[PDB]
Amino acid sequence: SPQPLEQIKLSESQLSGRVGMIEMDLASGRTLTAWRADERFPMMSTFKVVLCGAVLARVDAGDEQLERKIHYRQQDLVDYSPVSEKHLADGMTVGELCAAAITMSDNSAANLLLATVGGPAGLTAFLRQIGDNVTRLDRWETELNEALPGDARDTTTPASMAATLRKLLTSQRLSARSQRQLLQWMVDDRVAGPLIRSVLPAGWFIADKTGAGERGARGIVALLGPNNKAERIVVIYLRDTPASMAERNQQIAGIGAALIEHWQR
Ligand SMILES: OC[C@H]1O[C@H](O[C@H]2[C@H](O)[C@@H](O)[C@H](OCCCCCCC3CCCCC3)O[C@@H]2CO)[C@H](O)[C@@H](O)[C@@H]1O
Ligand SMILES: OC[C@H]1O[C@H](O[C@H]2[C@H](O)[C@@H](O)[C@H](OCCCCCCC3CCCCC3)O[C@@H]2CO)[C@H](O)[C@@H](O)[C@@H]1O
Ligand SMILES: *[B]([O])([O])[C]([C]N1[C]=C(C([O])=O)N=N1)[N]C(=O)[C]C1=[C][C]=[C]S1
Repeated sequence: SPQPLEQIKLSESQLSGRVGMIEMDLASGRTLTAWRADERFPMMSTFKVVLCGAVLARVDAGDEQLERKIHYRQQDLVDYSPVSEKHLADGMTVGELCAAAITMSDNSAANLLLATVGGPAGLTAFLRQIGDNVTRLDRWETELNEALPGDARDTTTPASMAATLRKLLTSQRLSARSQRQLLQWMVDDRVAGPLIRSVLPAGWFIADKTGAGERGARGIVALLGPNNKAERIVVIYLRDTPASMAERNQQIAGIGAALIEHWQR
């Protein structure tokens, strides 16, 4: 594989869309590779990690409990609710909701959680509280996936998202236990985690949250490193490409391959 930046460029050339990419050391925040890192991209379901960061902050403050059981109605459900559609009788705990939202990308779980933090506005306020002055959520699932050209709603930048994830996972804004919980939810991703592991060389750690939307929008926020360590945050977003889902996935993987082959930078 070519160097990371060369492969990123190739992926744009082949997709006819924009790619946005950060690679950042988790422990220090060193930026290693940056491409369109200050340009806006739809977050799609990647927002679910930030959402559960806000939830965990409420837990730490004593305003929320992961044990608390939430009951909801069938008319509350939106498209793609693999876990939440199964618990209409009995409800789900706040922690189960976060697990469903992160590990299965359950849309209704995310919306229920989003209400508890004050909606898109409340999550955006949380982002401002932790010093992210760029990322914004405006809409609920599933409208937030619309990815209209030129629309700043429901967007982040690769740099902002990487910084935000580092802040949530390592900065002690969250309690140790909450940091540990957020990481474990990413480790437990069932949408892409197992597939990613099956194509990674032995020894490479992965934790992730994926997203997909309209107009080609696709993305992943991930922790990756050799010796079975979460060494780096890697954020990759694609937008405005007409390519198949399969080819988008291949291109994201090709960027991954480039990182793996040229890791010591
Ligand atoms: O196996 C050996 C080969 O491994 C890589 O090839 C990669 C390629 O770079 C990537 O484009 C493709 O993607 C295949 C698609 C896999 C999709 C899984 C990852 C997705 C899942 C959903 C979220 C984003 C990531 O895999 C091949 C190997 O199989 C190297 O590029 C190549 O030089 C090397 O000789
Ligand atoms: O020398 C490095 C490695 O080169 C190859 O590994 C290939 C692997 O066979 C292929 O399956 C993968 O595809 C890439 C799969 C990447 C999935 C991770 C996706 C990223 C996306 C962004 C967030 C982090 C995860 O590339 C690597 C590197 O060429 C060899 O197969 C392997 O024996 C060797 O250790
Ligand atoms: B998310 O990206 O907001 C959500 C669910 N989803 C899909 C994936 C994936 O494929 O990796 N991860 N999480 N996306 C949707 O529900 C897609 C929709 C776009 C318009 C209506 S639904």
